[PDB]
Amino acid sequence: NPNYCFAGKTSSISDLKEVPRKNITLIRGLGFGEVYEGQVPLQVAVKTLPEVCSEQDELDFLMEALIISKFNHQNIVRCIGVSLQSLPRFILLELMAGGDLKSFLRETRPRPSQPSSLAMLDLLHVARDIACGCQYLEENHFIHRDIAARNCLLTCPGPGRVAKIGDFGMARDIYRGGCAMLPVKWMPPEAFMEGIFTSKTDTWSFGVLLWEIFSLGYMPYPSKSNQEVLEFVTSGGRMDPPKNCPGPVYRIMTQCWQHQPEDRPNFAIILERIEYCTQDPDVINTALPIEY
Ligand SMILES: C[C@H]1Oc2nc(cnc2N)-c2c(nc3ccc(C#N)cn23)CN(C)C(=O)c2ccc(F)cc21
Repeated sequence: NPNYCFAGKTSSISDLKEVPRKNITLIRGLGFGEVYEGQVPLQVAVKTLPEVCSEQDELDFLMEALIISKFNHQNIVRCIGVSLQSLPRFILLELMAGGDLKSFLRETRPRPSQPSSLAMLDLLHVARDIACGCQYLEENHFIHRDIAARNCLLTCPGPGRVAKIGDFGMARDIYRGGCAMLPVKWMPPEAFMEGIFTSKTDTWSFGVLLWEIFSLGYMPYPSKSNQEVLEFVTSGGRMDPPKNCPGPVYRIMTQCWQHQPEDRPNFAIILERIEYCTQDPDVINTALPIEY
């Protein structure tokens, strides 16, 4: 059985908390492999491994389980346990009732019917939450490689919501595919060119996430294909501010997208800047666009 190392500690499949299959009930589907809402009463999301899979899919599934179980931070989704001794195999995650962040932003956009559905402070709180998770990964020398709204989750739809990093599939793949599947629109120049990844890789991606958040869920680089973005970014091109985006917030984005990784902020600095934005009345009193 494959070993996993995080923060200098080794873990094995033996370390995963096996939950007896009889204690687990599926309730409804949520969305390779399926995801279900479930009960163990503790409410969970259940990732399943198709019984029709390759041995590599099996190892991938096991590794995903090891990776998430070894994290310990409030802004990374918890693993309640696994059910690997019955088929189909389950990974049991903290149930994030708010769903993924991208879908949330698109669905919760202010509208004439829901004029005050979201405010700048809601977005800054989401940004801070994920930056805190990223800081934890950084200080533990784990490179996420795919920081993007689709990979973040919310505890609940409502005001007290907390955002967390919820998917680690890219990092799992790299720990051990094709060009058309790479998250090019979230990657820095040295990443897709030399295949060099460092903590500053995640800083660049966080910048793109920030744009996703303040655009309220738009796809980055509107109207641009992957190759067009690659050439755009490699030549110094950067996204414009999202609609109504406060200058101080856009400025964090543009610092995250510095060409030289040494010139980009670490997450401690990003968190400090997000904090200062949240204090600034001119930032948080800015109205988000109302989509007609
Ligand atoms: C593996 C899956 O984990 C989870 N999904 C939801 C909630 N909690 C999870 N631990 C979750 C998702 N959508 C909804 C809708 C309603 C409710 C409730 N109640 C929960 N969810 C997102 N999703 C389908 C996903 O696969 C998805 C997308 C991104 C990600 F990072 C993780 C996940």
